[PDB]
Amino acid sequence: AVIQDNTGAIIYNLAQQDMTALRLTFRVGWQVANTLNNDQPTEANRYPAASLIF
Amino acid sequence: AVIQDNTGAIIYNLAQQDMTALRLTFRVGWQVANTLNNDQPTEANRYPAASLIF
Repeated sequence: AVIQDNTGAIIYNLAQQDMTALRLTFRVGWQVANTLNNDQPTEANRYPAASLIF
Repeated sequence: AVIQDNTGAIIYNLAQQDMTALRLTFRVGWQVANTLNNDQPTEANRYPAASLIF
């Protein structure tokens, strides 16, 4: 492999420079389901949680 | 792999150009380890070899 920085210039070449590297990956996502309700129907004013702040 | 000129230009691409390469490596080092013999103790004046020059 070869590694590049954001300019597209090469910055390491694992084969020509006698280096090894490890690659990791993971796929996820999340959602909250704050459905319409008889208590507080105006959705902008509901949340299923609260916080303590200073 | 890819092979680079030291300026950062790609010279060869092994996969795209249907080429194979072989890499040889070796790791080594050496030391003279001259001993304190009973004669000529002054280390700066002592060496276990001599040369002919012109």
